[PDB]
Amino acid sequence: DVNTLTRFVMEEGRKARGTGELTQLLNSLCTAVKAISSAVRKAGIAHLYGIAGKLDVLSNDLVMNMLKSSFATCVLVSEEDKHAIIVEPEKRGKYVVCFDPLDGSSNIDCLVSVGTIFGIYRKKSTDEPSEKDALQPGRNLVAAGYALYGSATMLVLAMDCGVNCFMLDPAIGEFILVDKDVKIKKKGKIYSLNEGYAKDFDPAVTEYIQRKKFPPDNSAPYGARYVGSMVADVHRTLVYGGIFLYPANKKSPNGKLRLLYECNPMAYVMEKAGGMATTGKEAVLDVIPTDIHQRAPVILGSPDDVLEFLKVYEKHS
Amino acid sequence: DVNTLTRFVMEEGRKARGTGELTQLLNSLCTAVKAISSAVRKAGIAHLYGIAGVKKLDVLSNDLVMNMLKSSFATCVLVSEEDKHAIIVEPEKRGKYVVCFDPLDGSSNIDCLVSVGTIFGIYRKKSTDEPSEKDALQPGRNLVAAGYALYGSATMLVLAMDCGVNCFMLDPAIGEFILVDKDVKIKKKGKIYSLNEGYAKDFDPAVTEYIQRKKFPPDNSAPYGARYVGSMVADVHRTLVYGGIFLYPANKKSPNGKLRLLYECNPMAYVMEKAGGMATTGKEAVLDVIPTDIHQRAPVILGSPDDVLEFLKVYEKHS
Amino acid sequence: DVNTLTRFVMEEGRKARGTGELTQLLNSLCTAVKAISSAVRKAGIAHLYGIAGKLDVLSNDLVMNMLKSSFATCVLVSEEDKHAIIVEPEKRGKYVVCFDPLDGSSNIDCLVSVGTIFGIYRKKSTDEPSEKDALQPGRNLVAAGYALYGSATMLVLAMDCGVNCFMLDPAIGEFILVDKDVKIKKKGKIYSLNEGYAKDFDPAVTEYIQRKKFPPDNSAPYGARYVGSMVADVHRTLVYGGIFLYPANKKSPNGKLRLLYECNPMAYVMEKAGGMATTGKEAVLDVIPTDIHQRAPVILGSPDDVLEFLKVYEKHS
Amino acid sequence: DVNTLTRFVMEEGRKARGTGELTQLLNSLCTAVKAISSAVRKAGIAHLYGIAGKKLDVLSNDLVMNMLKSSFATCVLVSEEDKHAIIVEPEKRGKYVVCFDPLDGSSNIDCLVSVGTIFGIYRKKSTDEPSEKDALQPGRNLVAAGYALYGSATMLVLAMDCGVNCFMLDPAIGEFILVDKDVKIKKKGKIYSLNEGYAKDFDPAVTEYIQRKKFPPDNSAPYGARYVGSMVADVHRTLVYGGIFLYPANKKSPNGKLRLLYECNPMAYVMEKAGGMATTGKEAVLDVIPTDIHQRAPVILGSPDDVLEFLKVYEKHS
Ligand SMILES: O=C(Nc1ncc(Br)s1)NS(=O)(=O)c1ccc(-c2ccon2)s1
Ligand SMILES: O=C(Nc1ncc(Br)s1)NS(=O)(=O)c1ccc(-c2ccon2)s1
Ligand SMILES: O=C(Nc1ncc(Br)s1)NS(=O)(=O)c1ccc(-c2ccon2)s1
Ligand SMILES: O=C(Nc1ncc(Br)s1)NS(=O)(=O)c1ccc(-c2ccon2)s1
Repeated sequence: DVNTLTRFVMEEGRKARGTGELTQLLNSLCTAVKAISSAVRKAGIAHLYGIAGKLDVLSNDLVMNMLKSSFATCVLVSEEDKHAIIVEPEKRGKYVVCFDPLDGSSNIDCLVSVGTIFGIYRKKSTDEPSEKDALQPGRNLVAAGYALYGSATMLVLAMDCGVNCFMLDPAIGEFILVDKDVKIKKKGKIYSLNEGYAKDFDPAVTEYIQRKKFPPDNSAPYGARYVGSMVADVHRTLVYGGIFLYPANKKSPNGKLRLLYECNPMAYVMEKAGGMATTGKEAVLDVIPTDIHQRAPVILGSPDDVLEFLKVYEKHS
Repeated sequence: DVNTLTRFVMEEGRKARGTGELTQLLNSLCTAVKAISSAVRKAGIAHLYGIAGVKKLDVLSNDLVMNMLKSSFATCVLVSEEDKHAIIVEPEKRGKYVVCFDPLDGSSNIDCLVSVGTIFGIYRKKSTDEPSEKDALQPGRNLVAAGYALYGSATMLVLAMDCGVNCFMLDPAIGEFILVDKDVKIKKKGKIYSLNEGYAKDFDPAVTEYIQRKKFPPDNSAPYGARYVGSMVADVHRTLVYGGIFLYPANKKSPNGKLRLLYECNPMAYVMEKAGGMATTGKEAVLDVIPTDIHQRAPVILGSPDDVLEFLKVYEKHS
Repeated sequence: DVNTLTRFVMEEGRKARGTGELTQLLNSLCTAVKAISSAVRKAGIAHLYGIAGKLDVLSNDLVMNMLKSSFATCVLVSEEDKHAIIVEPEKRGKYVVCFDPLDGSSNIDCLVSVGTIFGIYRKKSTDEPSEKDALQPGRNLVAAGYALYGSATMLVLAMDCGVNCFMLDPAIGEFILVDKDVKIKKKGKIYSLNEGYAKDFDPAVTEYIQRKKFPPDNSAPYGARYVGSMVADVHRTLVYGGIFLYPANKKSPNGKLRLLYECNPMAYVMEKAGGMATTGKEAVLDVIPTDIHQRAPVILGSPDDVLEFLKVYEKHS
Repeated sequence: DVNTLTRFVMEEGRKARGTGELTQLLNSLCTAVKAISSAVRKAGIAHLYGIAGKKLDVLSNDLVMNMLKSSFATCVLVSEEDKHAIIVEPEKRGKYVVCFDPLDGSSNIDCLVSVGTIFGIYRKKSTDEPSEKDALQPGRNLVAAGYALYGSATMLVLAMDCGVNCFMLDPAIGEFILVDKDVKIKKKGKIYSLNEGYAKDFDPAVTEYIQRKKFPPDNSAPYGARYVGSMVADVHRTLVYGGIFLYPANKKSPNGKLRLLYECNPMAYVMEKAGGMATTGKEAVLDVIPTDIHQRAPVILGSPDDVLEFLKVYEKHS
């Protein structure tokens, strides 16, 4: 039987006897995602070029405005905004959302895949909402996932019930459930990182990559793929298995990717799908943040691959 | 003044006072590309999943391109990645052009929603013989027009002709390709290199050395960034827009490369050269290779001219 | 604040503290409506005409399948089906839906406006579900309305809270709330019926229409509009006021339109908008049906107009 | 074999060995129609209602005006929306004159009634500097005419010397697909279409003609009645199903109500190319010689047997 994102979430929500607030939040976010997809695919671009005589900004505005008007949120953290946005009292609900509204858009000029990343926390205190309510470890996530605007648009949603993938059908503007309760391959054959920084790699990363090209057990060398857009590389990792790395380098000693709205949501999806996500020293989801924009190293993907990296890492202490 | 692909092509065609056959071919191709784009973006996928109670995209894309080109009355020989032999257009529909195309390049990994694309190269039939597979065995130098549609974050058609390279964005709201970048030229030198480094164990020594220079520059310059989507159209388009170098080179296990000369390497080589870039096998310009088999493979290193020249110096150093 | 059909319904649902089942039904119906709209606008018709080398049945299948899979329905009555459809046990919910999946489609060759009409009842007995569960007077309606596939696609939804109109934005597949709590004009200036059959008119219809064209006082004659598609004519009546008639005559003593999925839903929309809908003898919503396909006369619209018709009607009684 | 509007027109153009200018005009017009369709169907209306925190008839006029200007195929443009003829600037001037109604019927678009775009295309006949007078040609001089109907689906009906062809807009690919070729209207229909609200003002010929449709003297079946009130919708039904459409003069409209240049003439041309008829009562619509670009005309059009029967009634009343 066919299923849609809205109906699936309503069915899980009624099952759990929740109040509906998370459903209202996720439905609003889905509306924003469909609007981002439409603009990213350049619907209406003829009007900008004069037929009748910004994208990261628009995407941020869509997510902010839909989440605010959902009555489900109180604190909103975005890659685009220096400080947390505090929802005004009349529109406040109980959830905190950290999101990247158009990840990868710095290279959208070459039509690279881009995406929207989000993580949802429940506000724990009766204190007035503030930026500090977003300073939770990824372990506290109630839901996370991403929309990938690739060759097609897909929303990947991870909750306690598992990871589910929904294809946007542009003919009807509906997210169709196409992959249920997805689990990542135990071990893959693709590794994904920017080898342009080889001169800056930690010795553990250098050794691990060497194992991928010259395997010690005489297995076949891994293929390499690096789109340079996190959502595209991570989604490929989920679908085909393998490993994605953005480790520390000379320009980024704490990594480059952002803990709150890049690393934690992807770590949560990976773990809910039976994969792993590590900084090298600990699970991404266990890092306790002190800055809503702080960076974190991330190595994620199939469990055997991440475990193999951790073995190399531990060898170098 | 706003411009669309159709209007751009009709105006160039009236300027050149051609008969309209190439315009008819290109318009038919654009219609196929719009239909491929619609399917790649999964319009109607709800019906496959039972909303009311089927082909793979690469098969459907081949059918779309084949049928629109046959019915254009502009073509006589059609070479597709999908078909072992050239398709000969039936007599009542024959025009003067030969088209080699890859209808959905990169589709092997479309399960992960990677960018995919359509690549095409257009020749004029040279012989007065009955049309045959031999009419497709022309060097890339003979191309009349070539380019690609990239189904990425948006859909773009890049079209190269004698007048240069022009980029048209598909507006899905109205099904028109809007001219957005005119007479584009590639950067003289870039800062990105693009190849599958997972197979480093098999690299030719010149490739190994060149990549080492990009990561560990001898002149204290900044190391290049690396990008490899693994879908030729996505990687080549990034090379065009940002500059830099793309490599799918020969090695000991693959002395002729992996990519296909007629409908992958030649069209991209032609786009690159019309944009002021370069495209080499290592031994010669891709566009100068004279094919003997419509599916033969060719190595390709292409992109910003300084980057390709630097690669060629390393290649020559290793003989 | 922007509002969508889904958000509007969930909000009314949490206000009313319902279980969510009616929201699940309405979300499912909206998905079917978007899919009908897409097919009605001929998305994909190029494939039927050979680019790569029924509509009423499809519309019925979309509504049937989306409602069955909603888990909110137990008995489904459609203009397209001779008998009531009984939902299989594992998918049964508490609601009964009567619908016309593509009203007006008999003339769709000329691209006339078409529409989907629906009325939703609560199943009243604990008996095994059967056709009798749909034999409720329109007074028992929980929700009713229609989708108009006209120059744009609009969903008009009537419930206890009133009548609200939602415009389908095809770029994102969301029904946008554009007219809230709408009320019909007290008196209009348009009459709508097929005057070609004047020779069969009941004498009261003949006189009433004659008064619209040749007013006895010095008022302006009414304009005439008759699309011949019920959803188009009723929606114009709602928007501009006036009167719509498909009355009884000697050859058709029960009228021609169908009570369960044409007359009752429109009568309910009209009454919730402050309009009226009569058979001539009684309110449409008070007719107790004995046949799921039974016909009913209907005269509906602005109350002053319907009351004036009833004055002429009794005069010939 | 599948066929599209662009491909059909290029093929007819190469057959006739024209210069391509009319094709350039028609392709530009079709681009405008697709953009009007997108806006009429309310794509993007969520942004207008604040999802991120022109009137349709004005936008439609701007789309057609701008695409026709930039086509280099036109010199004088007459629109329902513009008091005076628009003169194309010298560097963009081509040889054709276009009269159009960019969004016919939009006064009631509040009720989502079908709306449409109507157009008629002339060759500029005079060598004078382009002016409003270049649009004052009788409909007989039309080179091409037709309409887009934004109804349950979007359809473009194009009439030329080769006949009338109907193209369905496939929104999935933004392409007009040829679905009805060389269309001909039924010799006689069973539907009449007019606003009977003006019955008190009808001239005796119309009153009698309508009486014949309801109470046939030969005891045949009465005609059904349909009146959307949007000309493109009513005329297209007449083309597809046959029958007759009337908008005669009345007291509010003593010279008729519909506009000669960009409503009556294009529809009259489509009807005649489809084997139908279009009369003012006194003469063929296409034979009226206009003096004012916004002048009105009575019109009775449709199946030839139906219009001929009307004209017989008209003659009887002198
Ligand atoms: O939505 C509701 N209740 C409702 N009542 C009526 C309607 Br209709 S939906 N509750 S909820 O908290 O928002 C929620 C949504 C999803 C949840 C989930 C997913 C996996 O595990 N739990 S929990
Ligand atoms: O299209 C025509 N003639 C026409 N007549 C009327 C119309 Br309308 S189009 N000829 S052509 O050969 O097909 C051609 C198309 C594009 C060309 C080109 C691009 C760059 O440099 N030359 S040449
Ligand atoms: O939807 C719910 N409950 C929910 N809880 C959480 C979420 Br999220 S939805 N209940 S309901 O019965 O389906 C219903 C829907 C609309 C209703 C209505 C409209 C006007 O007057 N009443 S009543
Ligand atoms: O388009 C051309 N020539 C071309 N050459 C190459 C290309 Br490609 S198009 N000429 S034309 O005048 O514009 C014209 C268009 C349609 C016409 C017609 C329809 C019915 O009867 N005549 S005549």
